[PDB]
Amino acid sequence: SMNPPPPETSNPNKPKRQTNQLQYLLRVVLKTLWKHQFAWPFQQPVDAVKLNLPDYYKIIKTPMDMGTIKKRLENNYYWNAQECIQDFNTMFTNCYIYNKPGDDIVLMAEALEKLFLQKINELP
Amino acid sequence: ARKSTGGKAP
Repeated sequence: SMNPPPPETSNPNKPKRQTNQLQYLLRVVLKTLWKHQFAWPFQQPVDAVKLNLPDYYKIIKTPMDMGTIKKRLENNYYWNAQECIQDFNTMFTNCYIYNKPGDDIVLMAEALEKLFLQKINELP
Repeated sequence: ARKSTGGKAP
């Protein structure tokens, strides 16, 4: 019945760097998805209470959203591009896990995923 | 779908 704390977006005990590929993950890949007309279900952690989804955090143990990812990128939380890519993949998988195959949210999620993949193919 | 339901069904 309660929401869990959201994912960490910051940590001073993790070293930091900026790379061309992380810049690209922020200003190309996240930018494209974030501005898409289907982004809104994914722009923030799922609020199980407010949305009355009591099964959500029984089912989803590794939550992730674009709000967290954007924050992570802005906070230099990732060292490697694949860390970030993994978070996107987790966001999309969770959607498929929790929602029914016929649900409009799944079709929103797959539309965003195709775009995501098309962008990752042009990583620098 | 609906803003109120986070785009989730039922």
